[PDB]
Amino acid sequence: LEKNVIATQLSEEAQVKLEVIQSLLEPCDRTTYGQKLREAAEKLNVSLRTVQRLVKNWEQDGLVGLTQTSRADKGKHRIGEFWENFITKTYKEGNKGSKRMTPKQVALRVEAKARELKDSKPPNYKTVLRVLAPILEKQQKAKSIRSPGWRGTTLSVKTREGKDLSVDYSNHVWQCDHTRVDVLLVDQHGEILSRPWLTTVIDTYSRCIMGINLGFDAPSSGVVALALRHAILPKRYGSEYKLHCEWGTYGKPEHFYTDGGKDFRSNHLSQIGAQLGFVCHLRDRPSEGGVVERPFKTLNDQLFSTLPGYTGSNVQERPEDAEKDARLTLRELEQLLVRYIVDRYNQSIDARMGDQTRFERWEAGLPTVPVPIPERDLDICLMKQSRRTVQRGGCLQFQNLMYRGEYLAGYAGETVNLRFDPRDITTILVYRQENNQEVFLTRAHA
Amino acid sequence: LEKNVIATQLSEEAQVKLEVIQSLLEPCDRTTYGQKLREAAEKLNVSLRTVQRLVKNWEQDGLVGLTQTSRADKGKHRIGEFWENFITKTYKEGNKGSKRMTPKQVALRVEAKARELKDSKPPNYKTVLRVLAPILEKQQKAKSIRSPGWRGTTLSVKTREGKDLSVDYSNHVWQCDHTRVDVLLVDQHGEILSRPWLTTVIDTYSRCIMGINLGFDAPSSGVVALALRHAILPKRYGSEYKLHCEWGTYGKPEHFYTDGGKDFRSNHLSQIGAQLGFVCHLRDRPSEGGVVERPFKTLNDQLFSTLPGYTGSNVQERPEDAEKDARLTLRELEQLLVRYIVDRYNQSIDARMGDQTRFERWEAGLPTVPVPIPERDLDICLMKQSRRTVQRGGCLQFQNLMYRGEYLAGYAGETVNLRFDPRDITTILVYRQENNQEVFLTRAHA
Amino acid sequence: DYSNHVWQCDHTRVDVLLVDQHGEILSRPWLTTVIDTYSRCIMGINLGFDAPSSGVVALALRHAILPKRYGSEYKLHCEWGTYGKPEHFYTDGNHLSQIGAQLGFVCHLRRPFKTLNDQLFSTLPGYTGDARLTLRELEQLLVRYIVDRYNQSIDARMGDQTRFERWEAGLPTVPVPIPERDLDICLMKQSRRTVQRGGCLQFQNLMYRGEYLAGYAGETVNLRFDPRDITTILVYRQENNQEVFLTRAHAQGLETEQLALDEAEAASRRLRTAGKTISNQSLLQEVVDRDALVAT
Amino acid sequence: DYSNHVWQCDHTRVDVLLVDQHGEILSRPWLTTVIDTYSRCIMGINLGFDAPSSGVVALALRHAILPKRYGSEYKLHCEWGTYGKPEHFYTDGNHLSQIGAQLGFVCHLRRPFKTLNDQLFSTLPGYTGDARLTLRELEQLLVRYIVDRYNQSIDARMGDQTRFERWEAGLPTVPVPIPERDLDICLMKQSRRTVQRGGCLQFQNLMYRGEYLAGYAGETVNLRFDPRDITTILVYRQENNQEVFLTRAHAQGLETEQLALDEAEAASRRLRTAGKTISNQSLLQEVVDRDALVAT
DNA sequence: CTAACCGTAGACCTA
DNA sequence: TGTACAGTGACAAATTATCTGTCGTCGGTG
DNA sequence: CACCGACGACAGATAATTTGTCACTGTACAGGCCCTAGGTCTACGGTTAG
DNA sequence: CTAACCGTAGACCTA
DNA sequence: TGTACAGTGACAAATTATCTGTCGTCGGTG
DNA sequence: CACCGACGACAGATAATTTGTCACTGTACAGGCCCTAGGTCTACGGTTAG
Ligand SMILES: [Mg+2]
Ligand SMILES: [Mg+2]
Repeated sequence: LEKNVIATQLSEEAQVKLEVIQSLLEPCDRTTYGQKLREAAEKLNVSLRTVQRLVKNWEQDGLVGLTQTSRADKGKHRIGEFWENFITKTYKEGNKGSKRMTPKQVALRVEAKARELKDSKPPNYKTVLRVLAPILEKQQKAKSIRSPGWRGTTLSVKTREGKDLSVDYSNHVWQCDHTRVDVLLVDQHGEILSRPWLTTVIDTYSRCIMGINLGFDAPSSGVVALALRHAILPKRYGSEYKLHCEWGTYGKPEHFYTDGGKDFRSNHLSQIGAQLGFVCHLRDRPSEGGVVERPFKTLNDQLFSTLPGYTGSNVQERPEDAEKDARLTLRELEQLLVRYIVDRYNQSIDARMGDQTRFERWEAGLPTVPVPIPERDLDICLMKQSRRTVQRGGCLQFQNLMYRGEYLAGYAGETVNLRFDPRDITTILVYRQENNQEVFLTRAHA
Repeated sequence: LEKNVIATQLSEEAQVKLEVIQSLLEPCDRTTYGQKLREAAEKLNVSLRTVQRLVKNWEQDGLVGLTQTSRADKGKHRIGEFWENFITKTYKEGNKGSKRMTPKQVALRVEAKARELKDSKPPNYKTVLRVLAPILEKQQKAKSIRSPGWRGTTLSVKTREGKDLSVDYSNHVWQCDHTRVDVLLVDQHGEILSRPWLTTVIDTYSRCIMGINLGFDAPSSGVVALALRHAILPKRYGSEYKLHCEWGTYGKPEHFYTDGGKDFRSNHLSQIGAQLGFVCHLRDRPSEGGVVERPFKTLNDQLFSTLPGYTGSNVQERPEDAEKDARLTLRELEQLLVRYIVDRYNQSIDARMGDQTRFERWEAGLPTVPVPIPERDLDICLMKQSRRTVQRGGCLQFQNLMYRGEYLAGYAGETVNLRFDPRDITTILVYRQENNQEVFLTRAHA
Repeated sequence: DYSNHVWQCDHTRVDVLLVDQHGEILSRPWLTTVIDTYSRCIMGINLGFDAPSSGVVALALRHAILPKRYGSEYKLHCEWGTYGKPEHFYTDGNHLSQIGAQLGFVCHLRRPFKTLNDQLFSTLPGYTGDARLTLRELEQLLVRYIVDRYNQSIDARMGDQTRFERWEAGLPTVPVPIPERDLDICLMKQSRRTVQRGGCLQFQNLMYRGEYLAGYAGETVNLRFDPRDITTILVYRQENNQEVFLTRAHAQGLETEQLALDEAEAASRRLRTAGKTISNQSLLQEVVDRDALVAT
Repeated sequence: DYSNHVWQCDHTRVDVLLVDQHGEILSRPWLTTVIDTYSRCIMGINLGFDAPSSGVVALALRHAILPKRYGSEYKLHCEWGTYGKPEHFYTDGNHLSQIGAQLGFVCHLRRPFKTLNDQLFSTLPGYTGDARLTLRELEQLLVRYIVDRYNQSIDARMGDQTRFERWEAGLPTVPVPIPERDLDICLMKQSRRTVQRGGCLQFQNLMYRGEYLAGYAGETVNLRFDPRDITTILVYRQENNQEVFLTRAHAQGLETEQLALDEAEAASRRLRTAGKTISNQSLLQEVVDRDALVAT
């Protein structure tokens, strides 16, 4: 586990020396050899002694001995040991915590100390810049290492618990997150509304987009449920969208792998998961799921940056014209996004491997033909309150309202479960426990 | 107004040609000359005909004729004129307004057009990158020109009106602005308060700091008045500030040159200006007054970035530790700022010229010894309401309160001027018009 | 005057058509050989697609110098027993003499092919003068001829001994093997690679993982490899005027069978076309133009 | 055999002490001269602080070649009437022959000083063998001697004519002046400057403003100047293998009197010296240490 | 006088 | 002619590890 | 015994390396990230029944 | 029925 | 082994302005 | 009249320049700037006096 330094290409002086050496390595009559030495000295024009060291030198170091030996004091400092360590220590403390230290400020601190110690010759500022150089430098690579990612066809992701979850087939693991769209919108009158949220559901195995929604509602369990609803049911669009291909994806995941923000660890989502039969998992760190996040950059690069009202990734680059130029409505932008996703994005070649389009990776990879879930079986995405008590006369207490309907009076005093739509609570679906089963009783009206 | 191309240093082949030429320029016996040509051809190993062009060539172009002539098609494009103009036009439109276009996207548009036109050979993406190159490039210099500034000892500034105002002596023109301090503060209990505003008054002639204040009150005419009060009266500090030098500046400006934000075009400031006798002027653009703004960067670089709770300079560089590390109070920070300004900043050498410290530039440059303005003559910084009417019985209407005091009853029905302190309105100073002079009558109590 | 006294190199275009892994037609290959002139015995070979200009011989020499150690797959019966430096090495006309010099023998500048033609090549599939033959197969055939026939043949100039036996017979001494690292002045190089976190490198669309390479995540290194087998690559650190050996790295995610450089390029160029195929018909173009029209 | 047939250059250290504008002592200067060997007449000179190594003679030659045109300040009575290329130019040992070549005369490699010693230098203030003498004053004295005495003297080798008169007498033809720009292969250069908005450049802490330079705000240019007078600088654009003259720029904010390069450097180092004296004996160091202690 | 009970509101955490 | 401090090329001076002679000594050879 | 090659003790000269000095130029100062919308989890004055 | 009058509040601009 | 698209070195192929011969013609000279 | 130097009409060879292809690598995706505190300027339901 060592050795083998192999010399770099030799320059002209060394080339001449090489030839001289080739002539002197070979033994012959001693006197003739002596003549060769004289000849060697004239070819080099140095001395009759020198060429003995030059050959001997070659004898041990080959081509390397013909390179220029470095001064071997390289990298050393000529200042006192105390000062070199003083500078290094000062700097390390200078940047500890939230504060920042500049090399120039360090040099001043050094000067101040030099005074205290009565040292007439502390290092100059230029020297401090040189002493800290390697420290400032390593950092520049340290913050910029490029991970290899995965080589393809095989992958897994970690959970907060440290569990490894495989991704073996289409609709095995789905992921979801939220971002903002970097476009300002206007209404039908030209009045500006703040940019909308974009929520995506992505199929981990194929990297095909499963369903999206965008609009002005802040992230919530409600938003997630709406996003899932789109990702789960069969899709269809009208002729106004000017589509060439159909967006063909639907099904149900086994795992829901997403972030740890409250929108995803809610009782509402848990109820959804229990009723649909899938399990939630949380990321260990932002760098752990990159496939979910990534596509947001390609939307900025291929679509949104070409639209009027585009802002920017950061406020450092926000175009000054960004607030005045917007003319698009939410309806128009959504149409654009759908056509983009359907006839371009899901039509591209998988980046990891081969000649499969994203859409095709997904279809070839799905074990069975999915059975559409009836739209009416998505009522499970409605919220369930774990309890209200039915009052005498058959009315039940809810959100500052009483509800009544068929049966209820005969069940007064019972504790019941209420399924309702957060968007419209005109009626409520009432369930009761029968052998620990949740069984429907009635639909009550406000 | 032309000519004079002078060649760059010649390489080895040309050096040989040069020598050949030196021999052939000189005429001699025709036959001998002929011999020289033969010799010239052998030295170059080319032909007996070549060296006639080489000399002739030298005859017109001297050393330049010995350089390699460029291909002279350099910079040209081999694609059709239609496409080159198409690419340039597309790009210019692609970035008009708030949107952005990438060269990649342009190349695609080109391809799309090529299809429409049935052109089997449009330029490749690599070519588009090369065609737009000079356009992307010029911009990089265009956004980065460094202004020369002024050469020293002479200066003037423009107003919005286009008027040139000279800066001839100390306390001729003062400037003032507002920034934030990039340090979070805590109270005496460790609880965090948002970073404070810093307001400065700077002497334009000397660039010495005339007075400062910092704290949590948002910019207002009130803040400005407080800032001026400090800049105008003689300064003094206690031993707890651990100062070596006294901060010696005071006086009164002739011009108040500042920004156009509302804090500076208020009736309150106008009243101050009228009573103290100085005139306000507004900047034409942020780049017009740089001397007022500038010093804020040096505070970040020499002082604030070394303190705990430092919050960078933007949102891109904000240290993650910035919110938790803060431990300084407003009182402590102010003490630090004062010692910094007094024994370091105003002690530095003027940047424009010579061996004068900032403090000295100011003192040598002040025409006369200032006379301190009595502290009691700063009552003029109190606000004056142009009118209230005195009611029968001698009470006057104010801010939802009535005030009364000596005299007033005998003046009922008169319109009067009210001077009051926005911070404490327990009493009011009442003035009346006497021959268009504002004359004090009385001090009224709530 | 003795075995390994003088070596001579030779080269030709080989007029056998090769066909790739996907049935695609390849251009004709080059063959370079190194021979010991005392008994006319073949020391080492190099078969590939690159012209015997500057390169190739450097690798053929290395092949000659180092022990042979061929696998079961070549179905050899006889051992190819040579190794070791000659006193003189003749090649067909600087770096060639630097190799000589760093190793210990004199380099000089300036015909087995007659028998390969008659006894092997003119009889193979694809002979240019319909059928398929890969490069790996051809090289197996070539070495089988050289180790078990050519060098085992008795020449008309001797009659007593085979070309190898006379080679053996003429050795004035027992040659001693040179540690391989001493030969790292021949192997082909890539000029720059960056170490990826964890200690990994990319070469020809394969990933390699190094031993103790991890401490250098983020630094530039350069590397050397034998085109006949790129499963392990030699990594060097760049010092002023010297390539200083740092470590070895192994290919990952590939098949068990050892991979050659020509084979890697072929797989990669097989994907590029596969990508160039689908493209976008009306699809992309239509979307872009419509996007612009709707915006206006 | 005729006037301007052969020119000869010569150089020495001049043992006169010079003192600067602020009374500071300077080291001894170099003098280089160019002489016409037909009548021993002085063609041009160069007085300064740089060694006659590579440079200086290039400027002395230019001085010899170009018309002289001296001002009222030198209090000259006689006209220094020479200008023009010789057939041969001898200097004391590439770029020197490139100058010859671009201009038209042959360059060769290999004693007025005897008379400067006796008739001027040994008699001046500061003679090293207490008193002050600036460089500008010395050069005025030197040219006064050369134009009105040396070249006006009749030599012992002639008796009939003065050194200049014989020079005149020996001209086979009327020389014709060469446009000055043709001499821009001698002037000293700075390698890079950036054009500031509006068309301005900095050189030696002076600002210069160019004619039509404004269109290049932001680009790199390089520049040439005569050390004896830096009030106008020649700006060149950098083309492949050529410096192509772009424009002229004038100094601004300086005094009316023409400024030389040595004088600019002197003013600037005086300003630096002054800055290095105020200091922070305790004002800054104390604050820094206290800042740290209070933070802790 | 004493105990049980759904709707507002506050403390806290996270994307 | 917007502004002033931190960082950076280009070069001179001081210190030193290393190369070069000249000579002496030991070993191999005639 | 004498001549030539290899090695060393020693002194002296020499470029390589580091340190210090000086002039020319890039880039932030120009109101600005701690705030906001969810969710869980729990406390609770008021209300009602015994 | 009719006219005059200080304190809240809304529209708008800027750093 | 987080991720996948825009931008970039290194090199081969096609097109062309420009350099090189060979010869013919005109002018200067012997 | 014959020999040598300068110029040109012409064809042919040749590197320079541009264009196209392919493999290796930097960097944003990771909730996030339209909101906020002043001031001027004016409208105004309610209140009060005639
Ligand atoms: Mg999230
Ligand atoms: Mg402002």
